[PDB]
Amino acid sequence: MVPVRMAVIADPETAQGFRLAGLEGYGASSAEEAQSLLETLVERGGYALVAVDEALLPDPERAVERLMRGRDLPVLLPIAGLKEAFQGHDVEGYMRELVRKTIGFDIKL
Amino acid sequence: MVPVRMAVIADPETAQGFRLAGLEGYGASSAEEAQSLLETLVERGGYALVAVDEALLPDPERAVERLMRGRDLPVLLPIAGLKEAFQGHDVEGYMRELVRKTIGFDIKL
Amino acid sequence: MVPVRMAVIADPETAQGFRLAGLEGYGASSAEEAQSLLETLVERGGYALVAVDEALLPDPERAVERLMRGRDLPVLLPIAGLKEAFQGHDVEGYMRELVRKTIGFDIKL
Amino acid sequence: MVPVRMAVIADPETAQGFRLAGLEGYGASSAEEAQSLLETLVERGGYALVAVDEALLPDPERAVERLMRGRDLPVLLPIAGLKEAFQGHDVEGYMRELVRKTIGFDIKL
Amino acid sequence: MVPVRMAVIADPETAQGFRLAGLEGYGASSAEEAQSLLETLVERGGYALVAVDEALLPDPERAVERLMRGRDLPVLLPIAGLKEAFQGHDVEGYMRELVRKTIGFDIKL
Amino acid sequence: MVPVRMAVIADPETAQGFRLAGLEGYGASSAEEAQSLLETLVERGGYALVAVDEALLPDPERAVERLMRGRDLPVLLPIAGLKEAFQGHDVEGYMRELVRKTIGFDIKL
Ligand SMILES: [Ca+2]
Ligand SMILES: [Ca+2]
Ligand SMILES: [Ca+2]
Ligand SMILES: [Ca+2]
Repeated sequence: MVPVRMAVIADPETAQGFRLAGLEGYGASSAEEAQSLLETLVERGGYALVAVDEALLPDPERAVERLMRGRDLPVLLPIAGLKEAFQGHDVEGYMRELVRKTIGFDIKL
Repeated sequence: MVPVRMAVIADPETAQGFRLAGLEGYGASSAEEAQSLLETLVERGGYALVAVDEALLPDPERAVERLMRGRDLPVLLPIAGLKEAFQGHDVEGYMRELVRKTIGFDIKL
Repeated sequence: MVPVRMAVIADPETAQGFRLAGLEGYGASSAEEAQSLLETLVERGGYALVAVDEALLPDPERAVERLMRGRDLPVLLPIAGLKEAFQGHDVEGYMRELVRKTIGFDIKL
Repeated sequence: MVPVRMAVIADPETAQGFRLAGLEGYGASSAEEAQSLLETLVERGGYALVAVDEALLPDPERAVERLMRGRDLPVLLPIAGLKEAFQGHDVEGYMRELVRKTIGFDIKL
Repeated sequence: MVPVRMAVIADPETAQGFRLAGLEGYGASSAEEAQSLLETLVERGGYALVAVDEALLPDPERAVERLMRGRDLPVLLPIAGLKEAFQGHDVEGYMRELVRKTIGFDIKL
Repeated sequence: MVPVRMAVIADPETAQGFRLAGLEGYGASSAEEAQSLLETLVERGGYALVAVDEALLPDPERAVERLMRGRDLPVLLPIAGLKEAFQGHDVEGYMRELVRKTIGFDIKL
């Protein structure tokens, strides 16, 4: 059974009070500015709950939408006939070309 | 100049061929296996690119939408009086009741 | 005693409840996402039991078998007369050639 | 692009010879010691190819089938109404008891 | 003072049940498979006792006998006059030629 | 194709000279210091080869026999009726009693 871990986002004064009382408080002074803090926490995904002063989280739904979309992803390339990289003998080569011809990259392998 | 790391998702025999060639090949026998491989690769972190047999990724956009999304989220909680939680002299107790009052679920702090 | 580690896979809001309560819940919205979850999980060897919402696991037998079949395997090459590789002065090259005769894939040793 | 690694499973003396020659040889004196080495190599994870002295491999289809079944089972327990672990505030109690009804087993959480 | 580490080897269903109870159960279905399991545990090192279903250990003296003949060893080469290697300036080359003079093998150092 | 690892066990100053020339020298001043070092190298696991000064190796077949046939074993306990440990209600303690029962030793589990 696991530690439940909770973050609190409030105004910087208030967050310092939270800190001094033994809780995990984070200062934010505007909303957008809170939202970025949230991605960072759902990032470092210790937390079961983030309590946010409501003036700093007026649209809970929209904030959710945005964190999810800050995930840096690799490029994904679908390919027809991967099998045919074994037809010859520079497989690495064949993929370097394959990719280069698809996305225009001399992807730096 | 950072290293470009590429992974390859193909049918299991094809994935074996890539690995024998010194490429990072991973085998999957279906769409949903491919997607779970994507999450593992994302979770791990250093891939600029995943190349996927397109019978296993017919829809890079859908797949991307699940990587950004998949996330289990924290209960995100906008709270109307965090500042009042310094009025008493047990902040930890006040906050525990504030969650319980609110979302019904008692939280384990 | 050694702990017993359990995971619970459920509807996304019930999963958050499990987290708040100190258990190790995971949200999933369909049967797919749920086996995609399983996959991701079952390679993280720690869990002894997995409790899954009946709705997201209409067949606990077949879900097993999918997961068994998901393991990436080295190519297994039985060889007669492995020892012959020491008749000459080139075991690496002997082996690379043996692999190629046998499996067609020219391994990069 | 990565190190291409092969292991060789042979009789102890032969395995010593391969290790002298720069290859990763493991010695086995029975089929089961080889099957155990296969599983260990696989669970370690870095091998594209495993060569095995045929005299050590009674049935290579079977040996794969065992590696596929060798992921080593987290008991799986489909459950009707997980939601209602929030009727009363002992989510854990409920779980250990439910599990005990279902699986006929106590569990140590 | 430090708790005695014990493993249990039993048929897979039972082995699963010992795990749910917090104990270290490992599943096997034959005398040979089980001896393999003894050897992996023995090599792996931390156990003071292994309790084995007798159906899986019908000959436990022969079992000991074997555990202690599965250890992979280096080739052990006694040499006269190892010093004399310091008289002519290519110690590594001297040693290469030595080993080859004694066992036939050109070693890759 | 991997680097071949060799060690050299010789008198302390000869071993220092092996190190100054880039080889893996280990000093021993007695037969029993030499046998310790072999055990330590065997136990690390890499070495294709261990060259030992003959003066430190009174009996090489004894040396090998001690390597195989000497490391400290797990007591090995065949048991009748392990299944019967669940059909109590306290497996952990039913097991404490059953091993004491047998060997005589209230072992520290
Ligand atoms: Ca981003
Ligand atoms: Ca989820
Ligand atoms: Ca796979
Ligand atoms: Ca061995």
